[PDB]
Amino acid sequence: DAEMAAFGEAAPYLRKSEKERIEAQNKPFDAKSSVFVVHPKQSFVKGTIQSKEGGKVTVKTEGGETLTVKEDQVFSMNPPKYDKIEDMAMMTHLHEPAVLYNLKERYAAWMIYTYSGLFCVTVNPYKWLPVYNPKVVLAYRGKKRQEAPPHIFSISDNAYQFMLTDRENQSILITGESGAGKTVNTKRVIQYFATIAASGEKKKEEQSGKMQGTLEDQIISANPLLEAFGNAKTVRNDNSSRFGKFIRIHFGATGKLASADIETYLLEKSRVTFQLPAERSYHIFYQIMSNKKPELIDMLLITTNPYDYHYVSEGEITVPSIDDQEELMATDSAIDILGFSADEKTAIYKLTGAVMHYGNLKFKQKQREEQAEPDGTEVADKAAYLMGLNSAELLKALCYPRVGVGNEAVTKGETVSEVHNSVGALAKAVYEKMFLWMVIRINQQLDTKQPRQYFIGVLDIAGFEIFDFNSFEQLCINFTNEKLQQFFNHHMFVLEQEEYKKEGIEWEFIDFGMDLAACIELIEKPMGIFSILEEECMFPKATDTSFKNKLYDEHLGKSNNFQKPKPAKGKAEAHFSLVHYAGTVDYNISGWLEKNKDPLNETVIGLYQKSSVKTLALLFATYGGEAEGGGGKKGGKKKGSSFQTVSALFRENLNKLMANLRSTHPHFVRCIIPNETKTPGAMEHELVLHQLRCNGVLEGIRICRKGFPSRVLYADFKQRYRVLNASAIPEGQFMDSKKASEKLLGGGDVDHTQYAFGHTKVFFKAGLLGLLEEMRDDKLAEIITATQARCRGFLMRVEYRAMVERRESIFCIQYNVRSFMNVKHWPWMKLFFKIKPLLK
Repeated sequence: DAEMAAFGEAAPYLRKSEKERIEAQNKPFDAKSSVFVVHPKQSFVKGTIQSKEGGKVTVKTEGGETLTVKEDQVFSMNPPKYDKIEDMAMMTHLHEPAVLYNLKERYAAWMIYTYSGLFCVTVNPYKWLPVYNPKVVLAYRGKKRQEAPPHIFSISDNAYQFMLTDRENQSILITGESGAGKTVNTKRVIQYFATIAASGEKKKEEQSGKMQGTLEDQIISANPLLEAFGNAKTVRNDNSSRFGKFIRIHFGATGKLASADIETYLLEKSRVTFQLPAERSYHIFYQIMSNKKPELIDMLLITTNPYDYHYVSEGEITVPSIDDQEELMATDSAIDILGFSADEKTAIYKLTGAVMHYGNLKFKQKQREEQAEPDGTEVADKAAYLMGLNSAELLKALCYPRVGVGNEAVTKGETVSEVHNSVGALAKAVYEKMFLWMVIRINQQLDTKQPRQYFIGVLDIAGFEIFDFNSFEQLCINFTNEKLQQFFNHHMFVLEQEEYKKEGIEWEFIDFGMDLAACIELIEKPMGIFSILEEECMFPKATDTSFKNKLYDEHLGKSNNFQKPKPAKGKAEAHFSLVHYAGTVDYNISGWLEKNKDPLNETVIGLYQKSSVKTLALLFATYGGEAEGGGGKKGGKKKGSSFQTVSALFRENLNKLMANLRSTHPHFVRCIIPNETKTPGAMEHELVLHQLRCNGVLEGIRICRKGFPSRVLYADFKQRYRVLNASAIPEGQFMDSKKASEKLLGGGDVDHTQYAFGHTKVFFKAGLLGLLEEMRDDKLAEIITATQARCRGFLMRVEYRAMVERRESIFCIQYNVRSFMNVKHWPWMKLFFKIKPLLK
């Protein structure tokens, strides 16, 4: 309360009033009866234990329901002291339910940031909050996470701190499902950096501030370009990230901004050509056809009605929450700031329209032949011109692909179906490349000469998602995540072990990563999936089926993580399941071989390679330089620098990454999505539960509980408990951030067993907190019983003062009555009586 001011307005969403707290922690609780329990419809609901069937349990509900469930379908419930705990990992009850429940409660209260160990859980508000508030930004500035409530800037600042304090590079790993809202965070983190450590001095003035011509802006401006090209309306989000990314913010020596570095991973090439019914393609398209810059429409030779471009109107065209017109400029302007040449800025556009046109390219069967022949030179003409090509040459290459089988170049004829498909392949190919280029070009501007001493990497990618249908793309992502996870499990193992070393506890344990090495080797190692995948790609006459068998003959029965599918449930077909940390994933191998080969009509590429549109020409260069290497039929593309695998890079890139991640001090952020239905203050259970498993959150709790569940960070320990032996615990905490907590525990009639210290934190049992209380319980009997007595004593002590006072007033009353009883019958007195009145 006193503290909170900085936020003030945000406060309510960060922390609760000091009595709201108090009114919550200090309330009646019946441990032995209060519990969490399994539940057929709702995941886990709370209840009170009624009876006990010797190994069955009957419980009441909170809604009113009675169920008799197993002994282990029943889970304890944390004392009220742990209501809306900033760090669930401090709880003395490391369960599945308690975690779900904590998140949930502090959300219904509008607190989106709750920590779960090292993580920084984040829940989609689905509404607006004063959190990103320009006041907060400062507030979180220079504060350990124990000096402030759960928030992302905490993570983000600490990184910075740590950056300069330890002289190590840092990282932030943001991860969640499609609708979790990571971009948003990522972006928000980024602003944070830019703000708190900028100072271009000259660039700071209110004169076209943030326009092209400064980075802090470039840095920023970056996003809105990428977003136009790599973002789209998903059925979950309205601006979903259809690719992954890694930015390196290169801080200087002083500590002020110096450089940036983007890298893109796994772009959703398919959107370019397809789209689900409730979705839509990349924005750009819709941006452009919006008509805010009419020249563009005529320049590209298109219309404003998307239904003229099959490729981009298979799903939806308009989204209410998006103003395509505004963005177009945003985009536009960003390009400029980004330093692109008008020409390039022209290529981009012109090139983005060609692609639309391609999808309009039509063909027909030559008569009496099964060959494809152009169905007109209306569109080709446009595509051709827009790309700096020749209509004819183009349609030929497309129709009569001139190949090179043997030591020559053999002209091959294609079918209608073959063309339509090849076209689509280029459309996608071109878009991609371009996108890649843009990134590079961005990076290029984001390159300064100033020295760099450290960087802070911000990684944004998807998390392990399980679908009834898992294809190639899923493997690639899952694999990424299963790696990332191990990356953590280790950091934690390293980390943990420091405490027990700092404190002096005697705990031995094996790396937690190790548990996952099994799965990883199976994928990335030599006779593993990828290899078998990338070898077969060399066999001119291999089949998905072929590949499949090779997969089995070699891994089946011999490998544990390897399994043959469970074809039924919500799944669509059979091929192979894997046993990832998050669970079993059923993978379908169909298209892999192809997808992995990235087959492109080289004749056409030829044309690109010699376009009048330099940029287009450029994008293709690297294909043109490896052809030397795969001159004759069969063989190896790599000889000339051409990719041999769809997967060959992914790995290379994923390695270059995980390596960059190592020379880093990992900082974790887990983004969460409350309800599919888009409702603030709500949460489907099992939906959040899922995420938690695949997040790493539930695995961090596990590793924590091995053991000594709740683990308190030292400052977080000082503040909250100094008050217990106030003098001696405060001194300890202040005198040595760690040594303090040590010193503190000096007092209390508590089990000096139940805990254990170490380099970054204390370890504590539960049934520990349970132990604590008990001691406490006895200590009040003392306190009370004694306080009762005095009272009791004192109580009667006042009775004597009254008894005594009364002493005479009674007598007076006593005797006085007696008189009368005697008198009232006496003549003389009756006389006086009748007579007493006549007097005066």
